[PDB]
Amino acid sequence: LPESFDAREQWPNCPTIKEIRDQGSCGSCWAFGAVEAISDRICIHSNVNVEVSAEDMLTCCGGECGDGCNGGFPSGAWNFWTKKGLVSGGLYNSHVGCRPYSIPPCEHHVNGSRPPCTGEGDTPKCSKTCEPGYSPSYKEDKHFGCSSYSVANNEKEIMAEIYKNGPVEGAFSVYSDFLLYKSGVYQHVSGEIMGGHAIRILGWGVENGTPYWLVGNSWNTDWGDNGFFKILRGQDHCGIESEIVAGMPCT
Ligand SMILES: *[C@]1(C(=O)N[C@H](C(=O)O)[C@@H](C)CC)O[C@@H]1C(=O)OCC
Repeated sequence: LPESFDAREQWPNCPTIKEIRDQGSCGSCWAFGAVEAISDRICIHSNVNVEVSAEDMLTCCGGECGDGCNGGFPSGAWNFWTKKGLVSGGLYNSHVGCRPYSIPPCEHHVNGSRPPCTGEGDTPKCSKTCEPGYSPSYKEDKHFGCSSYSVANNEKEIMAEIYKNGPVEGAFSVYSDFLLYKSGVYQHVSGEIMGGHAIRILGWGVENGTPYWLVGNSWNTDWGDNGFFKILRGQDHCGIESEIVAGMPCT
């Protein structure tokens, strides 16, 4: 395995890999980490480009994935992709795809032109229909995964998985000092626990002698490093290597 790897550079024909979304005022990170990596993998293993609907995952999976805007289970999300499939759907107000995200973007622990994010947000309804004007039908727009698995808490195995199959979904414990991240390799030193947070791991590298994971957050582009961040790799820091999940799309 190489010393560094950036899925964005390795798969130039898959622009979703470079995208950063906004989960809005809803605890749907579990769904976002999933549909983002799934979008990347559909492109990587089908060379078609599809903006997988965070809305479809968030609203229609149900108990198998947890509790919607109240938090969920990453592995459960990939299971939904293999069982019921996922339709397309872009950003809020984009009118792209079958079911675009219905929760407005907001400012995540930063100042900006958007309204500040609020912790309170309700899970939208599971509507098995597409926006007006879009074709095909909801049922016909479903993209299925043909496998859903969990990668071991093993740095090398995680790197190998990304290297061969593309970005994966992961999760780590968020402490308040992470909220103000701007650059460099994040290492937890202070702050109260904020809870678990699912994200998308798309690579790795070494900065100033510190090994790290290249991660895409779902708090828009004005948070962190253009929406991305780097976190210590190899020590299961904040549990970053303890909940890796992925899967492969059907042919
Ligand atoms: C992940 C989530 O969306 N968390 C919030 C966010 O704004 O990103 C806060 C609470 C984290 C600082 O409740 C979601 C989940 O499914 O967590 C378990 C992985």
